[PDB]
Amino acid sequence: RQFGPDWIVA
Amino acid sequence: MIQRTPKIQVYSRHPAENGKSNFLNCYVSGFHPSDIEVDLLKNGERIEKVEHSDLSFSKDWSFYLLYYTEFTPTEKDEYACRVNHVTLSQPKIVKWDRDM
Amino acid sequence: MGSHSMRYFFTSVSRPGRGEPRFIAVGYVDDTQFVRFDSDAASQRMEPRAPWIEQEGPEYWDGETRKVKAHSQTHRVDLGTLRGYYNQSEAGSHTVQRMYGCDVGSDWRFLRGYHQYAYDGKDYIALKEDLRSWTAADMAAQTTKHKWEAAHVAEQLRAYLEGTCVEWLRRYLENGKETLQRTDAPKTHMTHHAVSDHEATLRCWALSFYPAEITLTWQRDGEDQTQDTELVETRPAGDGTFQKWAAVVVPSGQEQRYTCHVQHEGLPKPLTLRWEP
Ligand SMILES: [Ca+2]
Repeated sequence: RQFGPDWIVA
Repeated sequence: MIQRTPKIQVYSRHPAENGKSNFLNCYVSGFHPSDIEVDLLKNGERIEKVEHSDLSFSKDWSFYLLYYTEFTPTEKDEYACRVNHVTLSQPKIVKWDRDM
Repeated sequence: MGSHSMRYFFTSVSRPGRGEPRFIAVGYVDDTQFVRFDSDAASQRMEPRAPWIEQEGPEYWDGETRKVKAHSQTHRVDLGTLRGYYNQSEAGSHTVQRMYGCDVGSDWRFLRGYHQYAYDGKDYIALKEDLRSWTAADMAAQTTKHKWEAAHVAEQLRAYLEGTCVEWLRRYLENGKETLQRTDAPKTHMTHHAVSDHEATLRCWALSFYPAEITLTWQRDGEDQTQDTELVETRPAGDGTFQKWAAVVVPSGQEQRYTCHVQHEGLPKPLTLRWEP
């Protein structure tokens, strides 16, 4: 199970 | 940025015996960037049905892939793996040695 | 089989001549790949790669697809931002990589978590082992670090790595136990190769093992020998197992003094091979 869906930009 | 040239091994899945179906592998690893061309060769000629693994990478961020095809080794047929990458002037050919 | 890991590996490569980045994602339990996503494939879905993940229901596959697509758009933005941070031309192709996941110990409980990011194949930013602080390699990554601290990114990742990640790893281990909790000990043998009239090569082979971690060591008269030896990189057989070999050059006639020692999770005690035959 992946992390997410909120992937914060660099 | 850093370009790292591929390491190449060419080998069979199972111990090679003439007339017995097997898989020919070309394992390419330690490269960056990820774009790479790899063909498997039978008597110098490109094999069409070759598959490869999904791209992944190692602890040092370098990439690795396995390219492979079913094959039936014979006494006279020669196999090899041909690799091109941005770090190579000319494609690199590694012949299959059944004892390696 | 002792400690276990779940890891996800993401690679995004820009395509400055036309279109969006190539995005590839793969998921592993231990040394077994179980899911893939490739932006160039037709499905545009997270796809199964192991039989024991196929029993997951459509809500799982929809969620994993959503997550991996959103991850891909974040890397698309990142490739633009980092190009800016490094004052690079819009003409060249660049690569982002991310890896994250969790380990559980032999006690079956959380052991460690990780989340590491690279740009053009070098470290960029990485979560430290405390899962609370960041390692930024240079001033570009420092900028990201400040952004991520202000957005409490560590806190969110920590919750996942200590909770969800471990819980799902354990689920996969039990659902895939027939394979994931089976150790395949190496099938070993030695070969002998005359190199001249006066020396020979002994080659120790370890085949069809899992997991991939293994140690092959040569000894002469019971002492470790590294001179006159060669060891290939462990390599995939393509059926889920791994292979390796180690070789030593010896004076012809003296083969019996040399022993190969093989260490592997599937071997209760290490194996010792000697050329007698
Ligand atoms: Ca080239």
